[PDB]
Amino acid sequence: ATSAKIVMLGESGAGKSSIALRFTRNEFLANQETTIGAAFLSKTVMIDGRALKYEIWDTAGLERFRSLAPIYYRGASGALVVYDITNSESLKKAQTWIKELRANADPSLIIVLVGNKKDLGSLRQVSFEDGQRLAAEEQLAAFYEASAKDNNNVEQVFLDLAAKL
Ligand SMILES: Nc1nc2c(ncn2[C@@H]2O[C@H](COP(=O)(O)OP(=O)(O)O)[C@@H](O)[C@H]2O)c(=O)[nH]1
Ligand SMILES: [Mg+2]
Repeated sequence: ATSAKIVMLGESGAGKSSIALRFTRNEFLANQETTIGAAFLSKTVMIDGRALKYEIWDTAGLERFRSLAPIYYRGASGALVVYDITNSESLKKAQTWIKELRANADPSLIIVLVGNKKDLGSLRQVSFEDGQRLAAEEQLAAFYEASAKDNNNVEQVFLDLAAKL
């Protein structure tokens, strides 16, 4: 297996931990304390060419302080910037995380935007096009809407990354 460090980013409550845990363990946990999610998760996948070990880094709740350590970002091949489609403020802050990620990691980083909790259709505050516009303005690698809870569109986010690595 060749390894790629992939970092989760985005506002508290967006679903970072739940996306990482859905992809790696095919589980979903409700109302978990922000500081208790595993900081480091992994899954090895057979892509075209090769076995790829995703080394997924999660925040351990430290984004509550609105900053993350240089070290978190350093050596990432990829980044998932997660917002909550039910929370317009979370999409505004996604753009802040994209600028921090660009300040701290390689210019070659693959950056993906993910609008999570699409299962909460009644509470939606931002449109698909809101997220697509941000991905266009910031020239990101990809944009998806997903549900960590229903396991809708999570696997695809990570497999599409492989390609670009
Ligand atoms: N309905 C729904 N709730 C979600 C989804 N993903 C996460 N959640 C919930 O949203 C809250 C925050 O999730 P968490 O993964 O801890 O977010 P983080 O702070 O970004 O790591 C938790 O209560 C989760 O159970 C989802 O896709 N849909
Ligand atoms: Mg978390």
